[PDB]
Amino acid sequence: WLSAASFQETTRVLTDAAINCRSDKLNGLKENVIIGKLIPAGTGINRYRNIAVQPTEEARAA
Amino acid sequence: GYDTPLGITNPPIDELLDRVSSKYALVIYAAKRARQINDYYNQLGEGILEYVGPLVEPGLQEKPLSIALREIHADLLEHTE
Amino acid sequence: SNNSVPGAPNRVSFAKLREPLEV
Amino acid sequence: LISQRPTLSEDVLTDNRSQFVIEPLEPGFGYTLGNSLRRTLLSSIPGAAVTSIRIDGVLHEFTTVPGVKEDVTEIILNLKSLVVSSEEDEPVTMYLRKQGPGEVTAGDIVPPAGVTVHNPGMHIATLNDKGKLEVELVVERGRGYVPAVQNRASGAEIGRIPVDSIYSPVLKVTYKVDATRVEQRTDFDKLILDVETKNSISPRDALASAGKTLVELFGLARELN
Amino acid sequence: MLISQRPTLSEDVLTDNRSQFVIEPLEPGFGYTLGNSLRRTLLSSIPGAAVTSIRIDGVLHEFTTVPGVKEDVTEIILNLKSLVVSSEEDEPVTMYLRKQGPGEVTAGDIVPPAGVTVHNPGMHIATLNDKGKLEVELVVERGRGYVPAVQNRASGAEIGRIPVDSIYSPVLKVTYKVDATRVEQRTDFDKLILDVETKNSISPRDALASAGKTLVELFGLARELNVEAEGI
Amino acid sequence: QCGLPKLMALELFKPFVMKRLVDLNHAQNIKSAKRMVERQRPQVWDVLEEVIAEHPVLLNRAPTLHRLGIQAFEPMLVEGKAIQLHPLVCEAFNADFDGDQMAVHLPLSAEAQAEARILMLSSNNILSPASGRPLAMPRLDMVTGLYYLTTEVPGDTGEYQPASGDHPETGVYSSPAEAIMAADRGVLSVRAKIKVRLTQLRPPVEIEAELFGHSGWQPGDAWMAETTLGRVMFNELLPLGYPFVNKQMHKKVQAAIINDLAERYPMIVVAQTVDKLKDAGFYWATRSGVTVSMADVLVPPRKKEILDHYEERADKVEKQFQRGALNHDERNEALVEIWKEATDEVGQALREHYPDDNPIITIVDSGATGNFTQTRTLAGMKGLVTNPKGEFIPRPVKSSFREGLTVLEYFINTHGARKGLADTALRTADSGYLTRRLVDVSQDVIVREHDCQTERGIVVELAERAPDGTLIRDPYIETSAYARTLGTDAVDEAGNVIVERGQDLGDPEIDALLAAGITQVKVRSVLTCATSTGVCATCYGRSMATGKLVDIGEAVGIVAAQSIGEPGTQLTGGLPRVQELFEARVPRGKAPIADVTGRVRLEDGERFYKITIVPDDGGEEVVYDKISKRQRLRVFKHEDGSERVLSDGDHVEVGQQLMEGSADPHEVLRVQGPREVQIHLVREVQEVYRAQGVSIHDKHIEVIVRQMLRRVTIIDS
Amino acid sequence: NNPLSGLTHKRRLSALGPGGLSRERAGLEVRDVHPSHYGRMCPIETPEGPNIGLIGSLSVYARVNPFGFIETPYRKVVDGVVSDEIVYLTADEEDRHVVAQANSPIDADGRFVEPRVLVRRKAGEVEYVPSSEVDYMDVSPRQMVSVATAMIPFLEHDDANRALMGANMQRQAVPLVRSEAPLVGTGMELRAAIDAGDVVVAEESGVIEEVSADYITVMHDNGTRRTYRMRKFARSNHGTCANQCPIVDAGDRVEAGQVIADGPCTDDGEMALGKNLLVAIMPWEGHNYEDAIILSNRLVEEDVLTSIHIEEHEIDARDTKLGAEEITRDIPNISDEVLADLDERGIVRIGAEVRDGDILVGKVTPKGETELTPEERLLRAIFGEKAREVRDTSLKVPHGESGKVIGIRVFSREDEDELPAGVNELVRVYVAQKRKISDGDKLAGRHGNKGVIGKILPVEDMPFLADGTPVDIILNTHGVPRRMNIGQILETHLGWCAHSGWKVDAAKGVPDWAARLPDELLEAQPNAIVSTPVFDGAQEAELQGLLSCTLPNRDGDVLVDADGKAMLFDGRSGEPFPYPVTVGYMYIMKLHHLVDDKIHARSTGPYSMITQQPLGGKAQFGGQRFGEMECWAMQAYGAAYTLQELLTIKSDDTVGRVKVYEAIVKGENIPEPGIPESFKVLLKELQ
Ligand SMILES: [Zn+2]
Repeated sequence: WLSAASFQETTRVLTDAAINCRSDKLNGLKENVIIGKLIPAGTGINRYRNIAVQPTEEARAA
Repeated sequence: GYDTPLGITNPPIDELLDRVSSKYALVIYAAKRARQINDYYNQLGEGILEYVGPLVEPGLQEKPLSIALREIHADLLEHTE
Repeated sequence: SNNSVPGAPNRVSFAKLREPLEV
Repeated sequence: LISQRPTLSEDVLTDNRSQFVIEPLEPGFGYTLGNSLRRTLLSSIPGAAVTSIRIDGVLHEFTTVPGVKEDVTEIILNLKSLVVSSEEDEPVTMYLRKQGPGEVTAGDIVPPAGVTVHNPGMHIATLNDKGKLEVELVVERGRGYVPAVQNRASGAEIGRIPVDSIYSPVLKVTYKVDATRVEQRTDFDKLILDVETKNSISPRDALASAGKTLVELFGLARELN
Repeated sequence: MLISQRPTLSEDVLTDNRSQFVIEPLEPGFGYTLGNSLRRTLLSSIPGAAVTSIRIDGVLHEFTTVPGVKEDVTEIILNLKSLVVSSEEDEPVTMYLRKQGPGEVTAGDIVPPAGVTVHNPGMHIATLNDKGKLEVELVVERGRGYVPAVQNRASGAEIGRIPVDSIYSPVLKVTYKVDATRVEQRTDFDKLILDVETKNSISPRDALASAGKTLVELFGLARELNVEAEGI
Repeated sequence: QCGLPKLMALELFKPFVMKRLVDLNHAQNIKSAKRMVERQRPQVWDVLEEVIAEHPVLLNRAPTLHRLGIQAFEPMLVEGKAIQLHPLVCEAFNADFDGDQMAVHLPLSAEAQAEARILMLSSNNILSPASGRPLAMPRLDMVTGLYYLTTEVPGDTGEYQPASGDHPETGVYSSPAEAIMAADRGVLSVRAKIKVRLTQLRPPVEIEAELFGHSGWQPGDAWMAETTLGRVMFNELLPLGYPFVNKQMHKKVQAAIINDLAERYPMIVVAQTVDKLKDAGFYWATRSGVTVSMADVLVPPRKKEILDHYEERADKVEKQFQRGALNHDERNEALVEIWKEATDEVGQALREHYPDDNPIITIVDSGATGNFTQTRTLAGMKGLVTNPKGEFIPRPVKSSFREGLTVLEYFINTHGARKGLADTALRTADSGYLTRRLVDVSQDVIVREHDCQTERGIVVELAERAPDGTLIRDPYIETSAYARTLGTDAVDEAGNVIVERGQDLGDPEIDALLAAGITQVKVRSVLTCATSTGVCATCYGRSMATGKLVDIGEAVGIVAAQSIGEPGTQLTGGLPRVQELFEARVPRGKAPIADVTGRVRLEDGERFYKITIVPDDGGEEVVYDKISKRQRLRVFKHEDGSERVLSDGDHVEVGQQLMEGSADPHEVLRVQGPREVQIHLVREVQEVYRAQGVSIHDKHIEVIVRQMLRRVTIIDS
Repeated sequence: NNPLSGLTHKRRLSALGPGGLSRERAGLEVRDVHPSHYGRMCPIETPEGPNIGLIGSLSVYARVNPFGFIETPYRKVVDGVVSDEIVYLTADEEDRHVVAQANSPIDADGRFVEPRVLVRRKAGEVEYVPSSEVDYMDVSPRQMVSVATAMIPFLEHDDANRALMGANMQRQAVPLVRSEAPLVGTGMELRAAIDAGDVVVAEESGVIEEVSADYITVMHDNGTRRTYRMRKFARSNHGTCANQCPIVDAGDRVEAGQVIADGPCTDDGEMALGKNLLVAIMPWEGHNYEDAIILSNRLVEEDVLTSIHIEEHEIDARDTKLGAEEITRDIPNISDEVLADLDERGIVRIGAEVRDGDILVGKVTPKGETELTPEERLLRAIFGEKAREVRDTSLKVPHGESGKVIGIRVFSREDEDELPAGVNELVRVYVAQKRKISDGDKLAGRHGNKGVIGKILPVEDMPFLADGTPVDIILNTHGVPRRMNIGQILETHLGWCAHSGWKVDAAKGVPDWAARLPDELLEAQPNAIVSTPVFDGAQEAELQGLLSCTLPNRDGDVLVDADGKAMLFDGRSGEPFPYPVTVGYMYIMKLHHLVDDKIHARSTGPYSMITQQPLGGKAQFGGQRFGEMECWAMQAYGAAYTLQELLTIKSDDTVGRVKVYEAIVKGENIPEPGIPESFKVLLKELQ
């Protein structure tokens, strides 16, 4: 309902949102842009996001 | 088989995409390692458990992103997807 | 000559049609 | 087809214009020589110009002087036409006082020892009965074109009015070549350099300054590594 | 005028007979003034020697094919034109090239008269057919730059002698571009880049130094007019 | 690289400069370091150079139509107060230099700079994500400059002469360096046909085989070529080892090279190669003599004779209207075809009268800019102009802009010129509105899987077989066949398979099936991709911008939406037709369809039209009622004659278009199935963009249709 | 902006406003050209933005009757006989007759040469008609165009698209320091300048008694004296320099209605919207790539395109809750060096050059003790500075401004000056900048050919003619045939003929191309002024003939051939350009779209109090708006972190933006973005 209320017919969507008492799972490009989360696309999906990088065992003296 | 890459085009974007799975994966690999190198320069004078320092010889006043991008080209790092 | 009414510089016009009414 | 050392001989047209012929040159060489001289002439010939001025009754360019027909801005634009040469190579001050009626010309300036005005008949301002003009003019010596030096960068206070400085004494330089393309053992290009100055220096003096410029400069390829 | 200091010349050696030179930093915009002048001085004002005309035995009115060799007439002229040579004699010098039997001709199989030197003895010239024989006379002269064969039409005798293009100049290819560099706060001070490829007659170093002397002498004619001041 | 003014970078990198001013001890504390930047103390300009080193910035020009509307560059401190933009990215931004402004955004975090360094860098985005064809290529002055030296001029000086008489062959040079020395002296022309022994360029694959063949040509091996000196200089620009091309460098020719360079050669080579073409094109455009003068605007020689013949025909149609033999509505249509035919005869009189040295022709015919219709309006005649109604005025503007329109000619011309600018503002609003509707409907369509393993696909018309025997390439290969991936092995008449399943259809791999005789392939499509939410990469196909398989996580839905909405600025059918399809409207055409396959029962009258169909198997007759104002589509009857106007007795199939127009996409679904209605919408939208000179891959159109059939209704709970 | 801009604005005809129509209630039918607009409203001059067609300019000869309709004059034709009797007709009155086109062939007595002539009829019909049917005819060919539209020479050769831009950009010209009348004219430049009212015309005939840069005194014949004061360096409504200058000298007999002094964009009484520049039509190393413009540095060295600009800055001292704002030189914690350019009152002194950030007016406001930061109260104790209960609120120069302070105006309640209630002092400071032509400044011509300055080469680098004179401006060839504006090419030809002069061969009669030309045109001196009236004027037959007989230079050589081209030399290498290039003089104008105003950048700064997002516009030191379309480009790239960074820490993250600034000055890494404050407001609004 958050991705719809920012598209068209803001009042018509917000009215039906509170009547049906809809809950929005914040998982979407347009939704994460509003709340400030990383968009689930590109470098924002959990596959590339949660990645640990460690150096190889070889290293110089200092 | 190309002219010497100058500036931000070095290391070449083609050889960098060989040690990685996708364009989006290389961004995270370089960025998170650049955070390690940057914390090493800010925790070199104070504190232990400082992040691992630069693996290649860095240039004078070289940016931590450029340092991390060369060592990825030099196969001096690992990964965990 | 062009606009010989106020005493302006002499600008020469390629005019083939006369002007019956001034601006 | 072997070498004969080229010769340069000067031809005079007027007191501030002279033609210079250089021959013999290798084929295709004439155009590049005339340009390297022209580019050095139009740019790096030393000369003297007015750096700043100072009018008593004014504090900036955008005002008028009582009795004079031109505003200070139009007066300064007329002073950009001034041609002058200085021997001092250091800041020196010219002066100008004139009471109306009458016209103030470039000859009405009293130059100090070393510097001299080369077109005393230039119009500067027109003064009526009530018009009084008193101007100081600082003249330095440089080369090329330098814009007006800011009052924040210099130590000059409010009264001083900086002006753009046009130090080049050459006015117009061109060239033409005559190629001997007769299919034979002998081909050569003859360069004809045309130099026009602004009565500050003679044309041959300017070409001599460009000559010592390029003789010194090309001497960088002769030194080994 | 005013002082303009610190212009230096550096050299990077790509090959033994091709180097890159950088004149940095120059004032804006002197990089273009002495840019095209340094190139034209190299390409057209260095004394060198090359073949002026040749004469092939067995070739009189045809010039289409030479019997006994695989290469035709014009293919012989090309690799002969690229023959590098130097001479201590100003006047023209005739050389002869002769070899019989099946095999291969080289620029080492030539016999050079005293004063001239062939610097590429391993250069291929012609392939000799079975029981093949080739006699050819070469004319070498001094000169500068590049002169067409049409001007050598009088140098050939009326007996199957053909004139050729003479690549007198020791340098082969010179290109130049100008970049920008910052000496203090100005960012338009010019950096000149010279890429000179030369024959093995002389190195790129001496070729550039040769062009500098002839140019200082050239602009010295203007300098002798008054010897007025100018900032170094 | 892009150049931003020094005063811009100092404020943009202000906190970074304040950090370094206190490190190098130019400032005591960070508090005074801020006052130094605000006061612009001379130490900051040396410090500012160290800061912006390899720190990318983002350039943006509104309207940000597609994703290349924002690109990352490496900043270089330049004087002045203007931003210096590269001439090759001008096509992506749609930016001319008549007063445009761009915005600069400075990424701060390590992730943001990495995204700008790798994902958004200009050199990594040479190809259009919409079509896969290059955008950063020689376009205006550059293509004209390259078109110059790659031109073969016959009588040009220094040309080759065959050996005749006492002199041997004239015009054969040992080295390209010698031909340079010849052109320097003034003997050889850069555009003259000569013979040059080349040593550092690979000969064409045609002639490389006969000379070497067994082993590839080697840098150092020699060979002869019959080109011009300029054509040799052009091939030196493209990388070493590339086959020599002895063609004339039109824009189409240069585009085919760079497209082939993007497929085979790596990215960094393509970036450096096109920079070489840029510098070379500008150099020779300066010396190509391209100039516009009044003498170069030649007028048709028979200008008076041509129009008087049509003034005669117009006077006879005007006299045929005086006696009432022609309807007033027909007189306009009759005179229009008289002057439409007249403007063609005047335009033809210009092409043959104009030489090819004329710069006005050289600009258009090189692919630089402009149409010949512009040149015809410039030198020949303006032609028929439109009044604010829409139809063409029965009187044309006979004068040319070189001649000078009359007072009444000029006044009637502005009628169409102003309304042309008037609706362009409105037509962009409906375009952008349609664009943002396409964005929201496909915003969350992401590549989440590598392969959904479904063997389902769709049949693509690879080529068409002519009746004579030869096969003609389908015009739809570029948008519907290339960059696809197979879902079924291609089998020719032999048992051997030419291309395996799951192989990206490259350029030679289409010729492999083309020369094999097979004319149909079954390819994986985003329509058939069975995935819970997003789509798998294998069914999507090759990313047009990346030139490889689409990575997992790329928001392909937003790319598809931007790829369709960017060319929407140029429409008339038209733009409202595209909205009729994406909104699933009951169309204006409302064309009928064949609900059941069988026999046609044409019962036509003049009061109305009613047509029945006897079902080919069982069933009962299905009756329709249509207005006589339509006409039947020439249906490809079973007779194999495509122009078979639907009369009674024809054998039409199920879901066959009856009369012309636009069949209701709602009714196409309830006849042939969801698989077929998706194919209809794709190539129906594709016809609107194809009929305008816009090539959008069917890939992007299909991504939107997938979101239209994701939902089903409930009949019984 | 310029006198033409002021004259056009008064003759504007707007459809918007009360009683008219709303912009949202205006279809494509109200805006396009109507056949009744002939000779009444211009079909060319109208903005190309969202107000196209809704705003027009009254035609030249048009007027308004006491009813409200627009009348246009016509010459009444009795019976195929042109009469000098002129009558004004309304729109519906014009339809009840038929009028002949202005350029009709007419006998010296008045009879039409052809029986059938092009004639306009009701409902916009054009057709031939008998000579005994013509009731009226047009007064002048330019009867349909506006004043600014009539100022475009060779307008009949330019398409309406670029012609619209040509007239609209003429109003955008900037008054230069000195002004040059154009070599190629239309005749309108004189009446457009005088009627605009920015010059100084003599009311009564007389002689010049005393002339100064300040005022002109005229001694009339009867004996009375009238003195006209000159408007010197006055700021216009748009920051342009309105500066008048006398033309007459001491003791000059001047007639009535004659221009004794001209103002901005005026030369000897003619609209001087630009300068005559030596133009070469050729691509040049890519620096003029699609509509870019290359300039010779001569225009910088000689102040050819240099213009004066004046800004107005203002600040007041009010009565506050804790005291009264006072304008004083004493400012807390400021060195004597910053205040060195101030007088004893705290005001900058006349003539002092001021950069951005310099203090103009030193004003301090008393701040309460209960309004102090914990760090600020400790910082006040560790410096021992008591009695500093006032803070700095001085008027400082905005970013991007710099110039000489030319005037100060002070208003004080103490000195009987009526200020709004609550104000004690008001100061206005006038700063003037001398703006030379810079890289990126937008130039343009009269044919809708616009472009920004792409490169200013040294004079030696510019392609120069045979006699060494370098060209001034290098216009790209590629941007000429597309726009259909050959008028610039035709002006370039006639512009060179005006610069050089001509002499037609008089021997063996007058040649066949100059038979139509007036006798005054057969000979011309260098730098001669000419008029090409709209829809009349020079034809291409006469123009081609003038290029053949161009006068030679001082050396006796003809530089430009008969085609209109000339051989140029590459000033960078010296080799001549391989082909001739069209070279002439074109009138170029400096438009009020200068980079000195259009450059802007921001690290941090003020934020809108409600939404906590950065401000907008350059005047408020605001940042750029990363709009909705721009976010789609980020997602299409997959640049997630760049998108999160833009919408959080770089915008409306209240704590994130501060922690980012600290992380930069500390050398630390960029922290993790928080929650946008604008989203917090959204929820509090939904509640
Ligand atoms: Zn799939």
